[PDB]
Amino acid sequence: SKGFFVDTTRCTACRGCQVACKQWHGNPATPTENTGFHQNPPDFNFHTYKLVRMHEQEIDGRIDWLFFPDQCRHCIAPPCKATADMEDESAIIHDDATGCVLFTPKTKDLEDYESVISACPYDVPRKVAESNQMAKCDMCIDRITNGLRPACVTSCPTGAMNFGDLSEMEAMASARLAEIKAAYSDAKLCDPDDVRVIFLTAHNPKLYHEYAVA
Amino acid sequence: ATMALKTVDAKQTTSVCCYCSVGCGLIVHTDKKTNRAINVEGDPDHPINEGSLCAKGASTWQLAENERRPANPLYRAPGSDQWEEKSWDWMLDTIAERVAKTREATFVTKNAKGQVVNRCDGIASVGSAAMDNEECWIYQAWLRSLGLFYIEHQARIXHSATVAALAESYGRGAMTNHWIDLKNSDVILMMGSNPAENHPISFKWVMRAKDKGATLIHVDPRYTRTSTKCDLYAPLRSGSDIAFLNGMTKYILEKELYFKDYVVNYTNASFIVGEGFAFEEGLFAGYNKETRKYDKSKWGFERDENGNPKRDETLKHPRCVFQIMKKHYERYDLDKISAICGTPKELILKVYDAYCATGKPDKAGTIMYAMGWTQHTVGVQNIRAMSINQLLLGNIGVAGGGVNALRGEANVQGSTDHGLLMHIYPGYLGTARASIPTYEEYTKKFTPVSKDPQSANWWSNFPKYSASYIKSMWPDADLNEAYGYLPKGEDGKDYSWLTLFDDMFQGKIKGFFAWGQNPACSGANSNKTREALTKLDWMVNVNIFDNETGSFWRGPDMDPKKIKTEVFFLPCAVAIEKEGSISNSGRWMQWRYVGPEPRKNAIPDGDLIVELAKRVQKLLAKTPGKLAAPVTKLKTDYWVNDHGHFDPHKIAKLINGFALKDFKVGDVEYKAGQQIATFGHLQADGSTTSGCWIYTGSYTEKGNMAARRDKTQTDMQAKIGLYPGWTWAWPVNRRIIYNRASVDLNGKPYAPEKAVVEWNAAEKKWVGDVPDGPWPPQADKEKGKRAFIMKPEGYAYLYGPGREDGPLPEYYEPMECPVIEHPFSKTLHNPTALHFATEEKAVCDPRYPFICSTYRVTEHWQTGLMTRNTPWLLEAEPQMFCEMSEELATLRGIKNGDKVILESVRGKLWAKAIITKRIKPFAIQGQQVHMVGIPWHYGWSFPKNGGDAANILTPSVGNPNTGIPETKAFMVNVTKA
Ligand SMILES: Nc1nc2c(c(=O)[nH]1)N[C@H]1C(S)=C(S)[C@@H](COP(=O)(O)OP(=O)(O)OC[C@H]3O[C@@H](n4cnc5c(=O)[nH]c(N)nc54)[C@H](O)[C@@H]3O)O[C@H]1N2
Ligand SMILES: Nc1nc2c(c(=O)[nH]1)N[C@H]1[C@@H](S)[C@H](S)[C@@H](COP(=O)(O)OP(=O)(O)OC[C@H]3O[C@@H](n4cnc5c(=O)[nH]c(N)nc54)[C@H](O)[C@@H]3O)O[C@H]1N2
Ligand code: SF4
Ligand code: SF4
Ligand code: SF4
Ligand code: SF4
Ligand SMILES: [Ca+2]
Ligand SMILES: [W+6]
Repeated sequence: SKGFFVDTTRCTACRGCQVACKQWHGNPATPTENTGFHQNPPDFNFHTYKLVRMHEQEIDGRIDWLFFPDQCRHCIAPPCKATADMEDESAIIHDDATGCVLFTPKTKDLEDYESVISACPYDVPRKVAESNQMAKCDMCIDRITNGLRPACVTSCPTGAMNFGDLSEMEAMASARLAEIKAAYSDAKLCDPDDVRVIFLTAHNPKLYHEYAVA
Repeated sequence: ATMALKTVDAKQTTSVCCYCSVGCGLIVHTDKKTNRAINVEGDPDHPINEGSLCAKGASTWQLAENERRPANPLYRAPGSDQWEEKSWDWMLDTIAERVAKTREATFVTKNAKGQVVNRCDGIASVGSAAMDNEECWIYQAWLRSLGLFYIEHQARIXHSATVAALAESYGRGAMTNHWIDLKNSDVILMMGSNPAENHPISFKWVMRAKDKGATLIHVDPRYTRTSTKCDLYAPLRSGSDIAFLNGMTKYILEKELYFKDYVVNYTNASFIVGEGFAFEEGLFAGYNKETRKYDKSKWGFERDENGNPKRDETLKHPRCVFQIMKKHYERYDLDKISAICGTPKELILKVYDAYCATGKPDKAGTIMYAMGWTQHTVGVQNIRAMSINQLLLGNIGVAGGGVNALRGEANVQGSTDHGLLMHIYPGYLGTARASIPTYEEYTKKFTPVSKDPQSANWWSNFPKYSASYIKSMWPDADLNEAYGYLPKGEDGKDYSWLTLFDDMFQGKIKGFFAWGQNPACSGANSNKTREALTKLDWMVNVNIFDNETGSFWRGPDMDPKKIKTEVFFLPCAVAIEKEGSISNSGRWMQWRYVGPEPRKNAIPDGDLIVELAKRVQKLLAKTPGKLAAPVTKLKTDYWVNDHGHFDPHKIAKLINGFALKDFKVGDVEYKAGQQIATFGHLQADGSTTSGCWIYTGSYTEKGNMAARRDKTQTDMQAKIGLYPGWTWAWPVNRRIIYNRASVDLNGKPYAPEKAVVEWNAAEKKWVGDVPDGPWPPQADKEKGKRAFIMKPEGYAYLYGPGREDGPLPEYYEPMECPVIEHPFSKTLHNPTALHFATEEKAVCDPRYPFICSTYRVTEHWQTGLMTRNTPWLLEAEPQMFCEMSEELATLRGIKNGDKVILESVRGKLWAKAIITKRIKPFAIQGQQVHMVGIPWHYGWSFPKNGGDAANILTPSVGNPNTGIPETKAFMVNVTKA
């Protein structure tokens, strides 16, 4: 089974991953305006699975700018599916070989989509306007079962994004945390035991995103 | 598993990103039935990006597969308010007629002073770094055959200062090292740049250096995406950089942190300066206060019996460059720098200490800077200061060192190499002027002489390059006659972007090519630039999308009925639909291939040029007018295949050059028709062509070096990441120029762990990189040469007497307003600048109290034409914005995201406020100076609510009303809308 290690301390917010995800999946741009921030769109939507979140933060009297390239965590025991399964076990596929949590178009037939979205501790899944269909990151399932890495990972220039077998990614995350713990005494991994997409932050996770950890 | 990839049966080709100068490789997948791209992503095997791409490269598919690309040529008639679609044949023949008639009407054979100039004064051209090398070369060739002298593009604006400064210091204007080499740096100083946003993939290598223990430093008035990764971030007031840099020079000299052996061996520190040199209260000797120019002869070196500069290698002589430097820099103490820059002394000292530690022989510091101020009277000396500091620390020619003067566009290096600037032909050969009537006088003027046999003085080869360039254009003419075909500029007249638009405004320019540029957004003072376009009888605009320039006649406040200009809009191909080369910031010339076909019915530039040139040649062949020869004799057959179409392989071979007749050079024999193997073999007698001599060696009898994808490296090469088998770098594949300075006089590396070159005594050859100068080590007095082979004596210039504003950098205040005095001398502003109030006190209008700067964001490109028309990028940065401090926002009652109006004396525009802690006011002399910032990526043509050009607010760099924008600092007001 697969995993990701996302080292936010190496992200330059180049937005290569955000665009790359759209390019690979054929996702359209969605309506935005500038409301006083460089981050856009403001949040995940049906057509946007990878979102580079950007937050200015004054830390120890000095300005910093914290980046979080958000996407589904591919929870080891996915609550979105657990909920959806009460209605239709074929709506959200849990792929044994990769660990991918795959929202399918079958979500359109769910009578209770709200409960599926609220079950996500990370507030990730999104519904298209015209129906109950929902979508989110598909771990680039087609690429990863065809000898390629995810589009966002391939696109990333600084090694912030990493992909591989879960164990290797878990080990990588731990080692990287160890390397900065001294200097960044508030650094931590975000729910490292519960998810497949593991983010390292150098400060309180909530300074990166309100839903960074469960 | 089961899942098929969207790409399985697609044609797979390679390309190189068409945005910035990093040179990232791409892989393109094209549907074999539709001939359209179905995927565009990074090439995992490319050594620079390893498949990574920033937002811009990643969005490439959307650039090509774009419904906003006009499918057909568009014509706008005089006074009309709408485009009319026309056939390619109608457009091409009509343009040909306009070019022929307008050329004839404005062509000067003999000027009023009686000089033969053979010059067309009524047609001008801008563009473009967006074109392939092979397109750029035939474009300048065509334009010159027409007699044009007004030939400019991108490079004039952001890299002209760099070329001037670095050529003075090192002998060439190019970036000295290359992208991958950044990983070898011990300290990376990013100053006057923002590489994480503007050269994003560079951060792969910058972060690899950091992983190795490197210190990363960013010095910028704003905290940016780059700043987030740096060990040291230092804010400094706009335009105060010279103080910061000269303070570093003082620190280096006084603390003896310089690398003495390197300074003695490879710089002009030992040169004895003549008794005429002096400096007093801000003025060097020789200042003429009425002309505001210096008599530079006052600054020359004292010469020996042979006419070579005298040297004191002990560096003790009171007039040696070194001692003159010690004296000159003593005034730049830290307290003064902190006061004028606004940067805390403690932080300056941290930067100095960290950076100056690289003066060790086995350490390397690099400086990454990009545009800097556009005013040369601010920019040139700032780059000189950086260059000086690098020489004192032994950082030039070594791995992880250099002045990494980052290029802008993907092929701005190439468009500069190919002479799309008024003052140079391809290969950096000065353009003919009215007072140079014959070819013999031309070669005599431009061929430097040194009587010192230890100096390579490589430009002594000039006549080989001029002959070869001239023959590449008119191979059947003799050189004297062909030289006369080249248009000659009026003596002392500027034909650059600086004045091209002023002259257009004054009615002097009748026809204009806006070829792959958007001057209605990119030129200073857009309101006036846009009005200047109305003075034109015709304009040919060649671009991917309709835009602010091609459709200027329907822009803001324009009444189409009152605009007489005929506009021909020719939709062109995008990069992944083209085959040719582009040269990156590291001088890597990279071959690209067609993926999807040119989207119907767009045409690639090369073919557009071929079609126009041939039609114009046929008109002049039937009706010659005053002087048909340069036009009809131009060898366009060299540019096309047997079917009459643009052939990039043929043009690239011409650029490289080939034998026109059999000849022998040394032990090498050439037969007519054979490609020349190196510029060292080119001939002064007319025996060879070469469109651009620096490219000789790129496409030889052994093939297309730019198409090579060989990752083989020796252990030595691999240690520093040269990848000499990957594509090809000019000159002659020397990846790190000035590399002879990375070794001692014996040829032994100063940094054995990251050596660039090393002399192999048993084989009489250099190993590692190609040596920048192949001769034996400098200790060999009989056969060896000095390190800086393009300089007249072989020594880099610390003291550089060629610069019009002084042989050493000196601080002057860059702006009139608000009035800020500086503590370094009684000379307030640069004494060679002409736009300042002198006799009177500056009169600063309170209507425009804030300083506004323009810069970029990662997601947009240039005027934004390309990226505003790319949905994924526009989604991320959808509107003009104004970044401002909390303090200023509070003062003006502005809240985050509010619409605000920016106004200057030139015009006004709206933006969305971005209140940020990343900008703070500067405090200088009891005064709180506020600077705000805006991007220059927007324009009225699209989208509807995106905003317009930042240049609506800007003035020029000088007395011009339009032209080169002073883009970094100008006065405005900001008000809540
Ligand atoms: N994403 C993107 N990349 C680009 C481009 C683009 O449009 N978008 N354009 C390309 C081109 S053509 C070019 S020439 C290069 C330009 O590349 P850069 O020069 O890096 O571009 P800017 O963003 O204009 O300016 C860089 C930094 O200079 C700072 N600055 C302003 N004034 C001063 C000063 O007085 N001193 C100092 N030390 N810093 C100052 C600004 O705050 C900014 O962060 O970028 C190229 N790359
Ligand atoms: N206030 C302010 N002003 C500034 C600057 C600033 O920082 N501040 N920057 C200055 C610099 S450094 C640059 S290089 C210059 C660029 O202007 P320009 O080339 O008109 O932009 P562009 O037109 O947007 O980009 C180049 C064009 O290339 C087209 N293109 C791209 N590919 C091709 C091709 O294959 N063929 C052809 N013919 N064209 C192609 C783009 O569409 C774009 O218009 O703008 C200066 N101005
Ligand atoms: S992050 Fe949310 S949407 Fe993604 S697997 Fe976990 S519960 Fe489901
Ligand atoms: S794994 Fe694939 S689907 Fe998920 S965020 Fe990255 S690019 Fe998008
Ligand atoms: S591609 Fe990498 S560096 Fe760029 S925004 Fe995404 S995670 Fe950050
Ligand atoms: S814009 Fe520059 S850094 Fe980004 S993908 Fe293109 S060449 Fe690479
Ligand atoms: Ca050094
Ligand atoms: W530029």
